Amino acid sequence: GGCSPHYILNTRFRKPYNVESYTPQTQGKYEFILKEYESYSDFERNVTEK
Amino acid sequence: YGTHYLQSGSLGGEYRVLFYVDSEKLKQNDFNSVEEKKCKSSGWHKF
Ligand SMILES: *[C@@H]1O[C@H](CO)[C@@H](O[C@@H]2O[C@H](CO)[C@@H](O)[C@H](O)[C@H]2NC(C)=O)[C@H](O)[C@H]1NC(C)=O
Repeated sequence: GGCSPHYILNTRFRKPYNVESYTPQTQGKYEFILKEYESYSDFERNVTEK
Repeated sequence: YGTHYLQSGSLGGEYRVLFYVDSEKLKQNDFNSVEEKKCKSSGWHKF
């Protein structure tokens, strides 16, 4: 049996006997992490004997 | 079923944004220079 009116947007659904609820609890979580690292090190010498 | 039921309320949507930026820059230059001389001369008159 069943045949209670269940809608999502304009689309109407027939729920299974087994299912208590199927309901559009919409949600969204985005997550962005960017980590850039640089190191440089320079070493020189110049040395002369005459 | 939890602990309570909703006696009244509003429905709609929540939008949140957290956005964070952290830039550091370091540049360092060290320069050192050393110059040394000796000179010597000896002679008499011949040497
Ligand atoms: C070692 O000597 C070289 C040559 O003089 C140096 O490089 C020169 O540096 C001068 C001044 O910055 C520039 O005008 C030249 O074009 C460079 N030439 C070359 C081939 O690099 C260098 O910097 C010196 N290094 C140290 C640690 O004294």
